[PDB]
Amino acid sequence: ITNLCPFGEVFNATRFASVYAWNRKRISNCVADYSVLYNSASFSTFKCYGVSPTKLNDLCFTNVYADSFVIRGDEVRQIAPGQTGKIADYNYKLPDDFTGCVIAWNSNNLDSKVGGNYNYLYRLFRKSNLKPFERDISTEIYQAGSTPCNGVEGFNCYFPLQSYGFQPTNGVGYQPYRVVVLSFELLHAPATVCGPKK
Amino acid sequence: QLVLTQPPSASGSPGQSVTISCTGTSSDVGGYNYVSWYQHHPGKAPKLMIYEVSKRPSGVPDRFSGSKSGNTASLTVSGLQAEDEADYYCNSYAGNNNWVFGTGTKVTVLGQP
Amino acid sequence: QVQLVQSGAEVKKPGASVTVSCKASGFLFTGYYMHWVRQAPGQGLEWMGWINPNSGASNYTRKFQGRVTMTRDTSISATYMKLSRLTSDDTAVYYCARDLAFSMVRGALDYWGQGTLVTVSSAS
Ligand SMILES: *[C@@H]1O[C@H](CO[C@@H]2O[C@@H](C)[C@@H](O)[C@@H](O)[C@@H]2O)[C@@H](O[C@@H]2O[C@H](CO)[C@@H](O[C@@H]3O[C@H](CO[C@H]4O[C@H](CO)[C@@H](O)[C@H](O)[C@@H]4O)[C@@H](O)[C@H](O[C@H]4O[C@H](CO)[C@@H](O)[C@H](O)[C@@H]4O)[C@@H]3O)[C@H](O)[C@H]2NC(C)=O)[C@H](O)[C@H]1NC(C)=O
Ligand SMILES: *[C@@H]1O[C@H](CO)[C@@H](O[C@@H]2O[C@H](CO)[C@@H](O)[C@H](O)[C@H]2NC(C)=O)[C@H](O)[C@H]1NC(C)=O
Repeated sequence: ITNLCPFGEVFNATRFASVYAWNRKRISNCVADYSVLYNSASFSTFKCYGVSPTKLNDLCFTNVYADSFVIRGDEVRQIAPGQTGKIADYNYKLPDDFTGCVIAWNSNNLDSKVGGNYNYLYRLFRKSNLKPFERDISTEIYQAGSTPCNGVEGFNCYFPLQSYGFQPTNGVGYQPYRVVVLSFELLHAPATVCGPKK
Repeated sequence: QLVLTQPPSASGSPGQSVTISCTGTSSDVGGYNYVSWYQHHPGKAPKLMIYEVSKRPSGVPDRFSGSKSGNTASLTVSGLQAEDEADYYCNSYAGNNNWVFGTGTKVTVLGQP
Repeated sequence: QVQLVQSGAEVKKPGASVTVSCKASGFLFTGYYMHWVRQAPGQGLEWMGWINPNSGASNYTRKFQGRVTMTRDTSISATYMKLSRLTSDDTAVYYCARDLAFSMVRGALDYWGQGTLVTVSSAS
């Protein structure tokens, strides 16, 4: 096999996504070279769980899943297994048995506007915590209190989504951060995606 | 249409305390604990004196104190001084996603040299 | 610091439409509900309506139902209010106020605009 895994379509896309509606891409039947990844000298965070971030280009995986986000910098630590917070349980939940790698880099030069970038959203209110690897794109009105909310927002009926509204003047903890999560699977099935060996 | 009743006017010499009462139906003031008080000067936009029922936004002094009992809210101003001449309004939630303002009270410092 | 700027004073003939704008700066535009209030000459304050600058939802009082429409424009961070079918009893000063709570509506109007004077009359 000689196909090259399409990391460019996910690591260099113009606009990635909103956190609450993160898109997932299935990488399989291809050859992935990780030299460009861990030796880019541009990723602020390259935290690998369950695998050594240096020898990941020599063991073969059954398939890979690439997930994208644009989040707030100070919230990046919430994208680790076990950690909980505002986006770790209402927007994106990682299983405690994770075996992937979380990559994150600051992108205030592409995902910020002087007036304000009200184009990236995250879920603020939800009835219960998200299950591991679950999406929730429904915009149903969050019924707080006791009186039913018949579909019209107002008093005691909140709108679940909220906007980050990035600006190119906030601190490093309030600037955009592009995040890519690579989930592997060390199953017993015959592997089909992995880096060049011989 | 619903209306919140307030006294036509209130007065007090500089130094003592004055009180303003805002009365409404049980579904306006008694039903919910959201009764804010605003101060309005001539030629300036109204300023939020207190919100919720007793909380004070940052900036206002300790003179203003609000409290609600039964179906009537009340705002008390202590240490009244000459700069308190203004119209005070009570805003309350009235159900069906609607807020209602009171008629307002024009507070007069009485003793002016 | 925050800042809300309204459109200039307007004069309209009876039976027309007035579009008053409120531009917000210095804070997260979407996340604080906006309220529109009115004060007629010597009549005290009067709460008109409520608009959400995030989802575009809004609600009014039965008095103004069918006459007032509120819109948002997050591209320039502005809130527009359109009052149609004016009458001599509508000349007043209109204020746009920012709610206090975050992503919720509670009626605490901490920050206020400057007030736009709208006058309706048959004169020039
Ligand atoms: C602005 O807010 C208004 C008030 O909203 C209330 O407060 C919020 C916080 C929530 O609690 C909300 O549930 C409250 O209604 C809002 O007005 C409300 O609008 C909804 C839907 O738009 C109405 O629900 C419908 O009610 C009718 C019956 O109406 C009765 O009440 C009115 C008012 O008292 C009377 O005039 C009538 O004669 C009736 O007695 C139901 O028949 C209907 O259900 C049927 O239809 C739906 C949809 O087809 C079906 O799914 C059902 O199975 C039924 O077949 C709805 O339930 C609500 O009555 C109305 N209340 C009031 C007081 O106006 C207004 O819409 C908001 N405006 C905006 C957002 O622009
Ligand atoms: C994604 O873009 C990056 C750069 O934006 C690519 O990385 C290298 O970038 C330098 C210049 O910064 C180029 O000279 C190289 O040709 C790029 N490639 C390599 C392998 O060094 C990167 O290749 C792009 N694709 C991926 C999957 O990251």
